[PDB]
Amino acid sequence: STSTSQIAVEYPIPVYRFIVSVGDEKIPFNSVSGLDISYDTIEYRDGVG
Amino acid sequence: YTPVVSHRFMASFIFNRIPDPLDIRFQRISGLSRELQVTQYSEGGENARNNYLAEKIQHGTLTLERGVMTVSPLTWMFDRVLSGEKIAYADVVVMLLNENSLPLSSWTLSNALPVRWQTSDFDANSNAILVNTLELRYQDMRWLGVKI
Repeated sequence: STSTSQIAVEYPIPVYRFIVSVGDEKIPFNSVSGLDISYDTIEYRDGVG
Repeated sequence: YTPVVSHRFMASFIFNRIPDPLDIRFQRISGLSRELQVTQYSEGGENARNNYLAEKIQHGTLTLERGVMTVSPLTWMFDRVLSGEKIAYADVVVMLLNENSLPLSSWTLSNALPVRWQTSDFDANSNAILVNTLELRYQDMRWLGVKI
């Protein structure tokens, strides 16, 4: 019998309710996607291994 | 008739009329070219057709590379001549092979002087066989057999 205050701190959050703020405006969008943080990798191998 | 393929071959060496049957495994062999040098002589009022005069024949240079293996009588020959000990000649017999491992044609390369010897480079970043690009200059070539 979990309460509604344990759900708000343990249970994960769903995607279907979000607000977007473009600059100083609030525009209601339908689907925002494609934001990420990517890096490339540098390898260096030498001789003895 | 029908042509032949170029991935069956063996090359055996003759060190002072003593054959060398340990060293027949090679990656590639350069293919044997010879060329008749030609001096063009243009003359007189004949300015509508050329006139070519023959000269001496210029034989090619035989390169052949192999993976680096255990030391052999081939390798002791190149190391002896390229360390300044002894300038010696070695005869090379390069032959094509059939399906039944019979020779089609063979090229005998008399008095071939070992000129240069070059290994591939080490590199940690790529996976490949160390090869021995070793190149030797012959002074005559006598083709022998069928299917040249």
